[PDB]
Amino acid sequence: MKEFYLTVEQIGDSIFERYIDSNGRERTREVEYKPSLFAHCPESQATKYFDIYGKPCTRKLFANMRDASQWIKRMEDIGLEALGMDDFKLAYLSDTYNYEIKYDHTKIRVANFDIEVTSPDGFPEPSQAKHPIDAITHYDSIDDRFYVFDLLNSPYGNVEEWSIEIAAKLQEQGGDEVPSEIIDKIIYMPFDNEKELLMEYLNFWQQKTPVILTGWNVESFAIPYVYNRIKNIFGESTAKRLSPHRKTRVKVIENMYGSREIITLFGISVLDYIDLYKKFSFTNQPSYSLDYISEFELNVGKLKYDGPISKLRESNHQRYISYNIIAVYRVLQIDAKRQFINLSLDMGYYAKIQIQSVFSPIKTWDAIIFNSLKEQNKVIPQGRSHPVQPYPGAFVKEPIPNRYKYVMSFDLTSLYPSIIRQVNISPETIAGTFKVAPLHDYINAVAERPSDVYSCSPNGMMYYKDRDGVVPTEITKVFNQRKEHKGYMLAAQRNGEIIKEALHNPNLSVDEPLDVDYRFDFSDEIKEKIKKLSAKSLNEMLFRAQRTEVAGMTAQINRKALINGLAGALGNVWFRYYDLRNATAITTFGQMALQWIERKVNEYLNEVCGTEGEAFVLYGDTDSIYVSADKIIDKVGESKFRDTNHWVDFLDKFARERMEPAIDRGFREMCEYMNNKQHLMFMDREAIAGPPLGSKGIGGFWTGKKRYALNVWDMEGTRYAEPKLKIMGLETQKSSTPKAVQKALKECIRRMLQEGEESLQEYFKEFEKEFRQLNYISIASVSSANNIAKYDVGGFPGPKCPFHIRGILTYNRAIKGNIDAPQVVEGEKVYVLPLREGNPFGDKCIAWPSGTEITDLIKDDVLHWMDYTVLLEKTFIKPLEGFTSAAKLDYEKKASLFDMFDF
DNA sequence: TCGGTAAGCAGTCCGCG
DNA sequence: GCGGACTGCTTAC
Ligand SMILES: Nc1ncnc2c1ncn2[C@H]1C[C@H](O)[C@@H](COP(=O)(O)OP(=O)(O)OP(=O)(O)O)O1
Ligand SMILES: [Ca+2]
Ligand SMILES: [Ca+2]
Ligand SMILES: [Ca+2]
Ligand SMILES: [Ca+2]
Repeated sequence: MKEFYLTVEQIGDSIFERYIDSNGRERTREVEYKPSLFAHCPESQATKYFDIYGKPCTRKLFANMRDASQWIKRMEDIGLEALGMDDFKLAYLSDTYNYEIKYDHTKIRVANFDIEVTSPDGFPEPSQAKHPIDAITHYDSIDDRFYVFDLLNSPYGNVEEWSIEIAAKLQEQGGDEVPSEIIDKIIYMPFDNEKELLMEYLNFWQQKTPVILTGWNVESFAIPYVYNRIKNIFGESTAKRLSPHRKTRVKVIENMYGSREIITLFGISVLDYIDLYKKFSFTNQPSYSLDYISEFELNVGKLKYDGPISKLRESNHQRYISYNIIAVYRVLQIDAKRQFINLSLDMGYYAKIQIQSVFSPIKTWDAIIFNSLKEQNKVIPQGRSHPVQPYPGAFVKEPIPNRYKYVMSFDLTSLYPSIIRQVNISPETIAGTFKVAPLHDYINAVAERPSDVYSCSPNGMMYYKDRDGVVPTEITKVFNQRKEHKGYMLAAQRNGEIIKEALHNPNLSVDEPLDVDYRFDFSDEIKEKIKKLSAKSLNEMLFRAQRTEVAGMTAQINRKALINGLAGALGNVWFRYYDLRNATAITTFGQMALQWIERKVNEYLNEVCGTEGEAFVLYGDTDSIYVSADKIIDKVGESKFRDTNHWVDFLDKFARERMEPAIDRGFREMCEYMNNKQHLMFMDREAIAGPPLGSKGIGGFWTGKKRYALNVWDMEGTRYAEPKLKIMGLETQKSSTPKAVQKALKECIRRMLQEGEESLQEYFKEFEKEFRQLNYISIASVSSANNIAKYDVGGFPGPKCPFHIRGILTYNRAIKGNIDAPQVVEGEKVYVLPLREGNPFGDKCIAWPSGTEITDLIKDDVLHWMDYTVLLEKTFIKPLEGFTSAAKLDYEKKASLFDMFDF
C-alpha cells in the first residue's frame, strides 16, 4: 500500500511524524528537516523557480528550520520579500507525500473517551484537578472495544464492582439498558486505588496511542482534567506521557470567575466532537449537552438518574458506570449518522494538513494552493500585514410585505465559486482595471462594455481569459466533489418520498428490505417491488434512505462551505492571498447578476403573459429570485386544474421548458457583456409554492428581508408526498425562541398557508387557553451568555446590562451558599424566564444553564413567580402579530356589526 | 505563531409639559 | 408608555 501520515509536529529543528508504512504498520520518525525558502533574483540568473507573477526566484536551502525562520526576520528588516511556505510542517508533508494521498481509515487509531469525577464542592475544575478520576471509558476504533477503568475505592465512597449483567437489563427491570450491540465489546477493569487506575491507563495509552482523539467536550474537560490530575499525583513528566513525543503546551485563558486551560498534546490530533458538530452540522442548538444532542440526532431518551451527579457514584455506582459507557457510545452513534470524522479525514488528507486544521478554512486553502503551485515549480508569496477594512457584500431586495399565493423560486448554483470560475479571479490572473460606471448602468445594460480583451467584474477589475488561475483551478476540483455528493443526497431524498408514498398502502406480508443503493434514483423495477412491500420493510428502507441522505448532506454542505470559505478568505487579512480587489470582484458581480436576471425575468414574463410593466419578481437575496406565479395560473385559469399536483406539474413544466431557457439566454448575454472566460451562471428552479387547490390557504407570505414562509410541494425536483413548510428567518427558526412556542408558531403558519384565517383563529384560541399548562422549560427563551463579568456590579446589573445577563446575575444571587447548584458558564447558553413584580429574587427575570432543570432549591419559586403574561406576549403574540399583519389576516376575530346578533 | 457581508428583532437608555 | 439611537444576538445568504 502507499504510505500516508497520521500526525506531524514541528519541535525546534525537528519534524516528528507518525505515519503508516508500505506494510500498513504504524511507525514514528524524527526528521531534521531542511526547509527551503525563496528570494527574488535578477533575470540574468537561470532558475527553475518562479513566483506566481512569473518573476524569477533563487532557492535558499537551510541547514535547519530555525535558520530559515531567522532569515525571514533579516529579510523583513532589510525590506525584501521572503517567499515560500513558512509553516514548515506543510512543506514537510508536501515533500514526503508528493502524490494524491490514499488513506486507509482502518489503520488509523480513533479514540473516543470520557471520564467521571465525583465532586462534593461544585464543578471539578480541570486546572485544579483536586478530585479523584473515578471512571474512564475509552473506545478504540482498531480494537472495536470499550475499555472501562472503574475506581472502586475513593475518599468519596467505597463501591462494589459494576455488573455487566444488570447493565444489559431493561431499565424497567432495574437495569441500565446498555445497548446489546456493545455488551460483548466491553472490557471491564476495576481498581482498588486511583494511582493504579491512572498508571494502567497511561500504559494502555502507550500501547494504543490515539491518532484522532475525540469525545464530547474532551478539549475543555476530559483532556485537561486527566493531564492535570496525573500531573498533581505523579508529576508533570508523567503527565507528558499522554504525548507520544512527550511534549505538551498549556494554554491558560483565565477570565474571570475561574482559570480554565487547554492542553496541546503534540503528536495527537484532537477533534472534540462538540467542535466538529458545531462546524459541520449546520444547526444552532439551544443546548449542547450530550443528552440534548443525542435526543435531537438519534431520538434516544435522556439518561435518567435520581439525585445530583455528585451523589450518583455513592448511591448508584452501577448506573454511574453504565452511563459513562453509554455516553461514549452515543458520540459514536452520532458519528455513524453524521460522518464528521470521515469528513475530517477526507479533507485533511486532500489538503495535506494536520487533521485538526480542518477547523481552519485559511490553513486548508493555504495548503491546497501551496501544493498546487509547488507542482508547477511556482513559489508562493510571503504573507503580509493588512488593516481590517469593511467591504460590500450581496444585494437583497426589499419585498412588499404581503401574502403571496403562488410562488416559484430560482437560485444560482454555487454562486461565489461559479463567479470565481466564470470571471477567472485569482491573485495571478489580474490583467488590470477599467473605469467603472454606476452598478445600475451594468444591470440595465447601458454602461460601456468594460473590455473586449479581458474578463471583467463590475467592480472595475479585469482578468486574463487565456490562462489558468490557481484559485479557479482548485476551487473547481472541490466544487466537482460537492456536486457529486449533492447528487447522491437528492437521489436519496427522492427515493425517500417514493417510500413515503408506498407507506400509504403497505402489504400484509413477511418480506425483507430491498438490497439497493439509495444514492441513485430507484429503477422502475425497484419501484414495482416497493409497492408490494410490508410496512416493516418499507420503514426500514426509509430509515436507510434517510441515513444515505444525511451522509450525502454532510459530504456536500461542508464542501460547499469550504469553497464559499475561499471566496470569503480573499477578504480575511490573515489569508496569504487577501485582496479586496478579488473579494469585491466576486460580491459586486453577484449584485449585478441578481439584479440583471430580475430585469430579464420581469421582461420575459410580461412578454409571454401579453402585458407590460408588471412586477413578477417579488423578492431576491444574493443569488435567488422569488417569482409570483399568480398571473401564470390565472392566464390558464385555476378551474382548469384537476388537483394540486396538476398545477404543480404545470408550473414545474413552465419553469423548466420556458423560464429556464430565458434565464439561460439572459445570463449568456451578461457573460458576453463582461467578456467572461466561461458561462457558469446556472439558475435552476428551486421551490414551487402555493395553497392546496380548493382551500382557503394563503400559500405564502413575506414580512420583510430574510423573513418569509412558503407552502412547498416541490423542492429542487423532489416532489413531496406531503407539502413542506419552507420558513426562513421567522421565530420558528431561531434557537432563542421557546421550544413550545416554535411549535405553536409553526402550526399557526401551517394553518395560514394551507387552511386560512378561520383555522388560524381556532388554533390561536386553543393555545392561549392552554399556554399556562406548558412545562416551564418548553416556554423558556434561550440566549448565549457573553461577557457576564462586564455587567456584574456586586452581584447586581451594571449600566446597559442585557436582559439575559440580568437573569444570570439574579440566578447567581439565588444560589449563593448552594454547593450543588450548577454555575452558568461564560459563552454558553441559558434558559431565560421573566418574573412578576414583587418576586423574592428581587429582579424582573432569571436565567440558568440551558438543557437543564433549574436547581430544586429555587425551582418552586421560579414556577410560582414566572410571568406567563409577559412570556406569551413577547415570544408568541408579538411575532404572530408580525406574521398576520404582513399577511393581512387576523389571529383573533375582530369586532363587527355582526356582534349584535346571536350566532 | 494562532487566522465573508446583509439584515432583522429584543432590549437599554433617553426624550418627553 | 412609545420612537430613536445604540448594543447584542442570531439568521440568511
Ligand atoms: N456559510 C457561508 N459562508 C460564506 N459565504 C456564504 C455562506 N452561505 C452563503 N454564502 C454566499 C456564497 C454563496 O455562493 C452565496 C449564495 O448562497 P447559497 O445559495 O446558500 O449557496 P451556493 O449558491 O454557494 O450553493 P447552492 O448551489 O447550494 O445554491 O452566498
Ligand atoms: Ca458524565
Ligand atoms: Ca445558490
Ligand atoms: Ca403496497
Ligand atoms: Ca440562494
